[PDB]
Order: sequence, then structure tokens, then C-alpha cells
Amino acid sequence: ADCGLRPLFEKKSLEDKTERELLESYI
Amino acid sequence: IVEGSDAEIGMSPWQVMLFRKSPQELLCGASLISDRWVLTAAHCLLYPPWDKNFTENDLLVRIGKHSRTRYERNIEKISMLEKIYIHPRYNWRENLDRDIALMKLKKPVAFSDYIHPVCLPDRETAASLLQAGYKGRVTGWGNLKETGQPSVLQVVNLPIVERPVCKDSTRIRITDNMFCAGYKPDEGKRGDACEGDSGGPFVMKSPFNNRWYQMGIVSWGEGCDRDGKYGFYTHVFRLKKWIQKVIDQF
Amino acid sequence: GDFEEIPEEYL
Ligand SMILES: CCc1c(N2CC[C@H](O)C2=O)cccc1S(=O)(=O)N[C@@H](CNC(=O)c1ccc(Cl)s1)C(=O)OCCc1nccn1C
Ligand SMILES: *[C@@H]1O[C@H](CO)[C@@H](O)[C@H](O)[C@H]1NC(C)=O
Repeated sequence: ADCGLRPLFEKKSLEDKTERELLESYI
Repeated sequence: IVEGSDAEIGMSPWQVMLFRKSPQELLCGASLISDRWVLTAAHCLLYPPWDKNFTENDLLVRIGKHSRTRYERNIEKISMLEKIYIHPRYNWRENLDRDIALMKLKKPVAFSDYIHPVCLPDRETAASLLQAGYKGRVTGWGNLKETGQPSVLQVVNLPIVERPVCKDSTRIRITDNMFCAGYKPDEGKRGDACEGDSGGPFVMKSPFNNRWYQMGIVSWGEGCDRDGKYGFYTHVFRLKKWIQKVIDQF
Repeated sequence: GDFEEIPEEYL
């Protein structure tokens, strides 16, 4: 149930340096 | 990875290194999908043309890593294989069709800041995200160019390519169990997976539920990062029935 | 040569 949520990113509401590049492509 | 960057700490906590005991060396990437199951490419374990046919005892899985070569004391976990399962219709003879294998670990791995499973896609997530131009992310410790090795895990984001552009790039027969990714020749950005990255994950972050999904497995390419060529990935959703049958049975 | 020696228990 906890798959795909990273302890050092999603679980802390922190973004990695390039994930926004993926979101922006989902047009 | 060619024209990637250094991973951030805990950026890919599902990334697994397939490690040969024998001559101690990197064989492949892989991914953690639960506390006992690791996903990789079949050709990382079986490839008759190059006399590759590994048994459980030949291999270890190293989980939670960042450094390629360092023993990451108190961070990495090293696991023994109980059993390898290769897709029964894996086609090593022609084009690596159905390039997918599972490894069951002897013992469950403890999750941590550095060790956490990726999600496998459902039909809906696959249908939404596997669209030409949408980017995924590829990670591994393979070669930095076709013809150095990295100090640490490398990352690159790459766009999914239209099926006709994938087919027209190659003489190899491309199947519905494959997709391709990469930039076109004069786009201004490049990058690719390379030797030693195969078996690792192509992941996408769902904008619906903010979870990472493994849409692909690094399978093959002609060389690495060649203009006009693309990387080919195993279509994980297409083979999910087999994945579910192996985990449900074993 | 390349890789750091891992604990002898994993081998
Ligand atoms: C002609 C391509 C190829 C084949 N293939 C596959 C179709 C056909 O069956 C065939 O003959 C087989 C071996 C070697 C090569 S290769 O030497 O041209 N390219 C290498 C390095 N590039 C990359 O790994 C990547 C680039 C982008 C992504 Cl994505 S992976 C490669 O694909 O190795 C991974 C595969 C592998 N490694 C050792 C054993 N195996 C099976
Ligand atoms: C791979 O190895 C196993 C165990 O040695 C053997 O049963 C199988 O026939 C081999 N497969 C190929 C394709 O060589």
C-alpha cells in the first residue's frame, strides 16, 4: 500500500531536482 | 547512463544492483517491488549467445546503494536469492521480446530511508502515462559512454517516442512488449542507458496520486546515445499477468 | 582492482 512514496521526498513533501521535468511533460 | 547526472540520496530507493560473487562485479540493475521480490531483465540472468546462464548461488542483490564500488556500511543491504523465474516466452533468439525476470529473496529486506519499493502499474495508469512525449526516468551504474564508470548512481529523464519512429530507427523487429525512449537527433538534449544499466527501472511519477510507477525495464539499444537510435524497454504492464502469476504461486 | 570487499558472511 506504501509503494512508490520515497522516505526522503514524498513522505517529507520534498521534491527532487528534476521531477518537475516529468510533470511538465504530462500535457 | 550517458549524459545523466549524479542521483540525489534516496532519489531511487527501489534501485537494486545485481552483483556477481565470482569475479566480484556489477551485472545489471534491478528494482525492489516488495520486501521479498526483485524485478530485472531476463537477459541479465540468461543469454545463451554470450554463454550467460546464472544460477541463484552465483549472484547477490545489493539494495539501498548510491556508490557503485563502496561497501555502504549501515545503508546498503545485501540479499541472497532463493529462486530466479524467467518469463517462459522470453525470446533471447531474436529481439529480447518479454525481457523480464523475478528473483525471490531468501529473507525479507528491512525498509529504510534508502530502501523502499516502487509501484507496478495498473491498466489505468499505463493507459494514461505511456504516451509519446511523456518523460520517464532511468537510473543505473552502467557506462557513462558507449566507447568511464560512474562513482555514484546516475539518473536521466527521457521522453517516450512514437511507435513508428521507434520501428523506423532499427532493423530489429519491435513488439508490443517493448516501448522506446530518447531524444531525437537535433532536439538540443540527449542521453540514454548503456552497458550495465540493463535490468534497471524506467519510472514515471503519477500526477494523480504522486506515486512512482515502474513502466519499463532497461532492455537494449544499438550502442548508447547514438543520434537516431533509441533505448528499448520491456513494457511492464503488458507482462503484469505473468508477474502476478509468479508472486501468487510462489 | 575495483569493488570494495563485502563482509565474508554474504559470500
Ligand atoms: C544490438 C543490440 C544488442 C543486443 N541485441 C538486443 C536486440 C537483439 O536481440 C540484439 O542483438 C544484444 C547485445 C548487445 C547489443 S549492443 O551491444 O548493441 N548494446 C548494448 C549496450 N546498450 C545498452 O545496454 C542500452 C542502450 C539503451 C538501452 Cl534502454 S539499454 C545492449 O543493448 O546491451 C543490453 C543487452 C545485453 N547486454 C549483454 C547481453 N545483452 C542481451
Ligand atoms: C540454463 O541453466 C539451467 C540450469 O543449469 C538449465 O536447466 C537450462 O537448460 C539452461 N538454459 C539454457 C537456455 O542454456
